[PDB]
Amino acid sequence: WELTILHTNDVHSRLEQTSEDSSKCVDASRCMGGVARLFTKVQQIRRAEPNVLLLDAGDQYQGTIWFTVYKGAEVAHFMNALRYDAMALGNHEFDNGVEGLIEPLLKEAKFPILSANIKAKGPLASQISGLYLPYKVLPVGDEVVGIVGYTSKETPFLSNPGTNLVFEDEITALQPEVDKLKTLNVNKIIALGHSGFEMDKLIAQKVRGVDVVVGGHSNTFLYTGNPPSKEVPAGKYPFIVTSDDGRKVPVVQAYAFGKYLGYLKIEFDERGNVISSHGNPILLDSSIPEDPSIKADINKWRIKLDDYSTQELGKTIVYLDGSSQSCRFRECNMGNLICDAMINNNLRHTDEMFWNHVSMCILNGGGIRSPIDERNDGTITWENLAAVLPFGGTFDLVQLKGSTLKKAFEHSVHRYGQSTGEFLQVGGIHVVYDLSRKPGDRVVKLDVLCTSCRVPSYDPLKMDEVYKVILPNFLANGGDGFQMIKDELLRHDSGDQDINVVSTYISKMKVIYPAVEGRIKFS
Amino acid sequence: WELTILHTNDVHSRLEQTSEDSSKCVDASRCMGGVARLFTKVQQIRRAEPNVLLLDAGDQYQGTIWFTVYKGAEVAHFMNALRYDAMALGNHEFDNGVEGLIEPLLKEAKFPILSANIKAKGPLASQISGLYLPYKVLPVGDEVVGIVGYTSKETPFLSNPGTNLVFEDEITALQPEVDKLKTLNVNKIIALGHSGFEMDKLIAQKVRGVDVVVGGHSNTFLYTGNPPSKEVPAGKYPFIVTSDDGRKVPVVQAYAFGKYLGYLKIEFDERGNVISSHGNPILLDSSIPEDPSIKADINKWRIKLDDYSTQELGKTIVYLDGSSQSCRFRECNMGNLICDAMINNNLRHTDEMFWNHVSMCILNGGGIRSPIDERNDGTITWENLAAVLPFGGTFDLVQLKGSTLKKAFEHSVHRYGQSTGEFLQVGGIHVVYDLSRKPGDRVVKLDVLCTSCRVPSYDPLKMDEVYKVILPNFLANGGDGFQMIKDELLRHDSGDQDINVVSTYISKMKVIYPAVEGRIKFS
Ligand SMILES: CCCCSc1nc2c(N)ncnc2n1[C@@H]1O[C@H](COP(=O)(O)O)[C@@H](O)[C@H]1O
Ligand SMILES: CCCCSc1nc2c(N)ncnc2n1[C@@H]1O[C@H](COP(=O)(O)O)[C@@H](O)[C@H]1O
Ligand SMILES: [Ca+2]
Ligand SMILES: [Ca+2]
Ligand SMILES: [Zn+2]
Ligand SMILES: [Zn+2]
Ligand SMILES: [Zn+2]
Ligand SMILES: [Zn+2]
Repeated sequence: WELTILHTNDVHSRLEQTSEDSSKCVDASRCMGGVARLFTKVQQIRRAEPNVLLLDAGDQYQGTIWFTVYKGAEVAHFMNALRYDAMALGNHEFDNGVEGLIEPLLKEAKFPILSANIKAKGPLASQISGLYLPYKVLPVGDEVVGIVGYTSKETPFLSNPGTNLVFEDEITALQPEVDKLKTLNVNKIIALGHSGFEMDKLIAQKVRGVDVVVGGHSNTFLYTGNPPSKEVPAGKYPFIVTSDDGRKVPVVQAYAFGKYLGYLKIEFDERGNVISSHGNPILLDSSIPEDPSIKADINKWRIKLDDYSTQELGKTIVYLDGSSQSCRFRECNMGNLICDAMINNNLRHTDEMFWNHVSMCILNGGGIRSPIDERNDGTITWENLAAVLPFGGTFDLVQLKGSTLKKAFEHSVHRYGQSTGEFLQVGGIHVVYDLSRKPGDRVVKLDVLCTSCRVPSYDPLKMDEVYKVILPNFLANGGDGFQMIKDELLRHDSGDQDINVVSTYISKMKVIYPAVEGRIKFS
Repeated sequence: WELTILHTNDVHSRLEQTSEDSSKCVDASRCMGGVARLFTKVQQIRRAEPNVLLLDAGDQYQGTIWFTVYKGAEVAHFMNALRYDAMALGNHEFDNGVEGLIEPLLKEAKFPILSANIKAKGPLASQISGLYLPYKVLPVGDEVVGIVGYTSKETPFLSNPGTNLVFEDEITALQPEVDKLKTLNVNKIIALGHSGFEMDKLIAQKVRGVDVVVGGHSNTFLYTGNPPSKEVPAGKYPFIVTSDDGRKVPVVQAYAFGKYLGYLKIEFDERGNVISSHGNPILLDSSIPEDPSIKADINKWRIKLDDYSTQELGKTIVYLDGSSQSCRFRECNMGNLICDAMINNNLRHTDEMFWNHVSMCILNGGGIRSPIDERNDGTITWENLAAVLPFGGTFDLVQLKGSTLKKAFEHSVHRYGQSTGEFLQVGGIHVVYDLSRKPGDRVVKLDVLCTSCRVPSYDPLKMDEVYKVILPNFLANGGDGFQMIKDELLRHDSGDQDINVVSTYISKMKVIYPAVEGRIKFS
């Protein structure tokens, strides 16, 4: 019995086709992804193959103005139009709190939404009961397939789920549900979830009875053969795990941003054992036409985005100096504003051990692409912010040793004076440079804002300590020559869209007035 | 023909009786003021004297939780109960914008509200037309008296009137209105207004046809004889100005906070010339009973204040360190929070020459009387803030030369180490002390945030420059040994209530996390 699994993950609000690097589409003949093109390919496959499941492994929420304006209603609408068969909850599905999940998505989706390791308490438990499920048994052809969901246990540190949800260890929560399905004579089991490739491999190894793992979160690209685009595979597709019980369990993921459709064919025997599997993600490039009806619907929904983009978000009473002559040479108030917004976006529910889990931010000055002039009655719109931050990136959370962060600050000024983009703007960090010293030895003081303290204050950076830092995805991936960040980081989770982080902060503050205050000094 | 003028000014929300120093009443047998006691005295005088006008010279708004909760409705209600005959607009009547004046007060008062030098434009001009007036002609006995109002031209820098009101020079606006009254055969003219004693004397000298000036704003105490309490007279009551035309024009004011009722008897001839005048403010002490009916009404209205005082204003995720061991010895995050709130409260509509008119704050650490613990789910209530700031003061705007501010910072540490209250918390100021130097020579660096700049940044304090600084009224009056501030300041305007400044900021921010960030350092 042959099953075709089509799967997406970490689509992150890329409803419209994108450029090759998942930023805004500019040259249509070279654009990729989007839901209209996905529809064409899914429909084609469903014409030809009898036993098809279309699955999403989470993180449809967050990533473009679509999510800012429609807040998940676009996810329900377009996933319903595609006829997804099931979705697992990702961390970003909690970005607008549990109510921002229930109302736009759980109540509107025409497919089951799954997570076995999220447990509710208090009145919420009654309010949400049955709106997401630990698993669903789905009819496929003349057979049935069980799908058991899971969501990163780190979600409370990455999103805004509130204090009435408990995120249990994935393997601990999954095993009893898989065991239950076995007792109900469901012998074909897919684990669909949102914890990252490393956890996916552990689930494949340790959760007895799982036949295939369909994952997400880590934006992992897997491929068998020559890759079709610029993404570099982390492993073959599928990635085969040898389980504790000796079975071969395929693990799949399909990058992010709707650029690829995962495609896995599995051959099962009559007892539900995987005999073999093979496939590859399908690049959704311009050789696949956008479905005209979906495209027309997208264009209709875009009108409200255009309208929103020119509305006042808030006001500034200061010039927002995002000039290169400032931001590539010294502390600039636009950089301070953006870092302050990054930290504010990452205020998460703490225990008593930390005032907040993260206090620190770095931002390459070359990422700041425009000033904003305060003389238009102080108004700031989304369009103004999109001129400052035009790359379509995210502000991500990483863990870095102090030694790595010192190397990054040396890199920031190693060729100072040439208006290069690597000069760092900061938050929660006070740095002093002495440019008369040799490159590599110019950082003479580096103090950081504590997190494990009830009163935030600055102390010297410690070379062995691990620090949480918010920074652009561009830097987390080693852009601007920051190879030490890519190579030495100890954890990396994708964050919110850059423009939206700043827009939310401005709207919360209403009137902003960022100063240059001595975060960066020169001896 | 004899007229008795009863007058109040700068009552500032002191609806309930107060202590001798106008803070919260503690020992009832020694408390003073309040509207119930005022009612008793006004009613008594009106039984005995045939020709009485009860006038208010502005600034009923702002000063206690009464204003925070009732937003001016309490002013209309209790002034109506007293049967005020007229009121001039003060600067604080604009604290909640023009709409916060129109709705609670202008539309509800049963007496004319006056200002001849405020001109409206745009749609506001039609919306407000006739709701305040330049003057009113009032029948008194068998005669008539004209009352012409005025309001500080500095109101745009002191309050929130918006950009559709123009505050004209007082003398320029008053003269044509007084001239008009003369043509209507109104020969007895009172100028009632809110610009300060110095401007009141200029109006008396220069506005031809004004017979008596009843003022406010400067909290000026005038008295003929031995003073009855602790206020020190600035001059006799009335203060006699010799006008340009040779007439003797009495000028009166009655301190602030409802502690005194001004009382002036004027003898007019048949042509409306003042033959003589005499009087004195009446101390509203415990020898005058509180009117039982007004007192019972006050007690009924107080219930909603009690309820409000325990409601959550916002949250903190950090411990708010208002301990003396911190705030009298080093930078403390409670001090930073309070100074940040002070600056935020003083954001006013600027021209293009300044991002804001004021950027700088000082706060004596001895004025910070409690920490606030973040472990009660982060909640902050008014009652918590009242423990931090229990003195009933205001955060005022002053102009100080840099040399004066340097002397103040030397005073801040002149006997450092004894846990004395004069140690300064700051905003918009970065100070470095070297305590090994002699007292008086311990300030080694003092940088301040610019105002006449589009991008706020820090520069050295200049000894000759004049700076605007927000600070407690206690310091503006020379408390804590800061005699240089009292003696050398170049301007002083009373600001908003201390607790309300902080409560408004917390409610705007929703979640606060003030840090210790290097505003104060020691070599
Ligand atoms: C191969 C792709 C590189 C594209 S560059 C670029 N991508 C991004 C991005 N995705 N997120 C943030 N900053 C970026 N920048 C910044 O742009 C500067 C160059 O700009 P310029 O030519 O004006 O000097 C660089 O030094 C960087 O700091
Ligand atoms: C004659 C009236 C003085 C009353 S004192 C006082 N009034 C106020 C006030 N009205 N606004 C602010 N701070 C005040 N303090 C501060 O209180 C400290 C003494 O407190 P302590 O006895 O705990 O050392 C002083 O060093 C001051 O900084
Ligand atoms: Ca099986
Ligand atoms: Ca006259
Ligand atoms: Zn994601
Ligand atoms: Zn994720
Ligand atoms: Zn006043
Ligand atoms: Zn005033």
